[PDB]
Amino acid sequence: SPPAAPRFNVSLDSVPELRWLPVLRHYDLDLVRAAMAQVIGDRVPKWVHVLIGKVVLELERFLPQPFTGEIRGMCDFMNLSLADCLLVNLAYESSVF
Amino acid sequence: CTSIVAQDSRGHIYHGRNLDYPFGNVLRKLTVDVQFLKNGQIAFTGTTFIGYVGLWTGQSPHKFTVSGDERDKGWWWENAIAALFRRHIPVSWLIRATLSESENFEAAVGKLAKTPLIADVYYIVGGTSPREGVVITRNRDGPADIWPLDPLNGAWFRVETNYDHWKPAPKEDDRRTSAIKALNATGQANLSLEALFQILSVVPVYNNFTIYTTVMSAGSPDKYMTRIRNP
Ligand SMILES: CCS(=O)(=O)c1ccccc1C(=O)N1CCN(c2nc3ccc(F)cc3s2)C[C@@H]1C
Ligand SMILES: *[C@@H]1O[C@H](CO)[C@@H](O[C@@H]2O[C@H](CO)[C@@H](O)[C@H](O)[C@H]2NC(C)=O)[C@H](O)[C@H]1NC(C)=O
Ligand SMILES: CC(C)(C)CC(C)(C)c1ccc(OCCOCCO)cc1
Ligand SMILES: *[C@@H]1O[C@H](CO)[C@@H](O)[C@H](O)[C@H]1NC(C)=O
Ligand SMILES: *[C@@H]1O[C@H](CO)[C@@H](O)[C@H](O)[C@H]1NC(C)=O
Ligand SMILES: [Cl-]
Ligand SMILES: [Cl-]
Ligand SMILES: [Cl-]
Repeated sequence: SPPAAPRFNVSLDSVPELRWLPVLRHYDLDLVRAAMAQVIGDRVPKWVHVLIGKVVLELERFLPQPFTGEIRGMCDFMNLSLADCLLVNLAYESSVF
Repeated sequence: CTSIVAQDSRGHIYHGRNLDYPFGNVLRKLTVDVQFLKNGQIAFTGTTFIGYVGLWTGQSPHKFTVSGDERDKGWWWENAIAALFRRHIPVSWLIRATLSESENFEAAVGKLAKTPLIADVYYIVGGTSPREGVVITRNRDGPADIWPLDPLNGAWFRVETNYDHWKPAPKEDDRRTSAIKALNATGQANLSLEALFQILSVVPVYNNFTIYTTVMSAGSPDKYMTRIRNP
């Protein structure tokens, strides 16, 4: 059969900001960054980019944890901009993807 | 996308799905199966892309399976208002919230069908007991339709691509017919996860945009399997 997807563990007992890091350490984070740059650049209109950045201070609070903290944890670990990590995680809702 | 929930002659529920999306050459590398642990024990399993915390495919052991397909309905300002002012939650986050909290199949169907969402979606849910298979066509506020299995009347499977099941499928993108033809040829007696993988390997059910195929059965949680396509 075709190759089975890698299988990893995520402990929900850990703080949200650290939950995914044990998994990220198995990856060349540049490849995650490269996949974001191709999917984002080829889809997002600028007014959404400004808008989400305009609203990051709100989206962080009214959207339910631990989803916001988990995203912020992986984003800092990868040295990415939270506005983009939130945009990828809301790709379906933005409708532009 | 394509999601299938079906029941064999023995009363067991099987659930499989293909996740179709462009940018495969980059996202295939990022596909992972994640076992989410509560106090050292597997609370639920999910499939995502590393960097994406929501689950479009998941399993609660011995409770239910969930997968979500795209439903293109409404305008952008409906998602914007639903998210900003009406405080609806993302589509893939409700799937994960359901896998973590819901105590059984019937409870998950209710959580998935009624919790307000920022966008539309098709939720396919599979359980453990007979008849426990349903397609939830979702609106932002609630369910537009609920389509359960009916094995006794011959409807032992449900197939959901990206279109309302009560209207005809676009001839331009008709993967539903191929899935049903393959299911009709497999048969309820030969139904299995392996057989469900073969069905989801049919063209064009398995197409150029398919990134991975997941097959699962909550009643047999150890057989959860995601296979990455033509890397
Ligand atoms: C309906 C499920 S779908 O994946 O096929 C889809 C169809 C249309 C619009 C949005 C989405 C969607 O849900 N996603 C888009 C791709 N995605 C990505 N996650 C990462 C994670 C890391 C990275 F470098 C790039 C990406 S792109 C998140 C989500 C599954
Ligand atoms: C992922 O987590 C599971 C559960 O915490 C691990 O499974 C346990 O493995 C140990 C030995 O490593 C056994 O003593 C336990 O009985 C197992 N528990 C269960 C519920 O299966 C699994 O090994 C972890 N995988 C990785 C790669 O760390
Ligand atoms: C509500 C927001 C805008 C803060 C965030 C989300 C992700 C939900 C969103 C919601 C809607 C949205 O609109 C996309 C407009 O595309 C039209 C031009 O092609 C963009 C983003
Ligand atoms: C992120 O940036 C910091 C600099 O503050 C650096 O120490 C670290 O190595 C960087 N990590 C990655 C993955 O780029
Ligand atoms: C599948 O078989 C059932 C019963 O024989 C029939 O009602 C249905 O129309 C068939 N569908 C296809 C696509 O052959
Ligand atoms: Cl949409
Ligand atoms: Cl959770
Ligand atoms: Cl059907």
